[PDB]
Amino acid sequence: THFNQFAYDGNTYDLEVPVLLVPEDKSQKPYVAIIKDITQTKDGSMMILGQWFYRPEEAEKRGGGNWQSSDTRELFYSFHRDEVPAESVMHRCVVYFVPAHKQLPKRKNNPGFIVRKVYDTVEKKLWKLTDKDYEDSKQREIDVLVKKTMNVLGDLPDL
Amino acid sequence: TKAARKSAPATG
Repeated sequence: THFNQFAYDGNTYDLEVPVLLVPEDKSQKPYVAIIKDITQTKDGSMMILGQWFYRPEEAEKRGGGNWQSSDTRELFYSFHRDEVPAESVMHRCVVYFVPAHKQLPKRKNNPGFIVRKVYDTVEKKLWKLTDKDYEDSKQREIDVLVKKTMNVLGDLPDL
Repeated sequence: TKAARKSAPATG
């Protein structure tokens, strides 16, 4: 049993939108994840499939270190997916997928996270939004997210 | 308000 939306605490959440989630460990920052699926378990609890975002300081580098966030708003997308309870959502947030050619939006205009990289968890490396390393479906996912960001931000101030 | 747990995937 799958759902296209789910309502909790007075807020309705659709598919393919970023949300903040209460972290597993208390000391962690609130997790950020894209909603990919809304399902109901056998026992009736509602779980959402989420595609994680990785903060540059927590994403492991191959060399064993961590990345330096260029901007406070920087997040790494990924393909790491996990089923988390629907009651764990805090609220919907804003995440902007802006390609390398276009420059970032201004902070006071549109506040929220910005994504310029995608974190490869297997090889522990970063992929650009458009890259030959992607498979067809993963490049399609990244293109869908970039397009959804573009329908919001019309102007493309190039560097 | 349950919490969300992140799995640890197999990496290189």
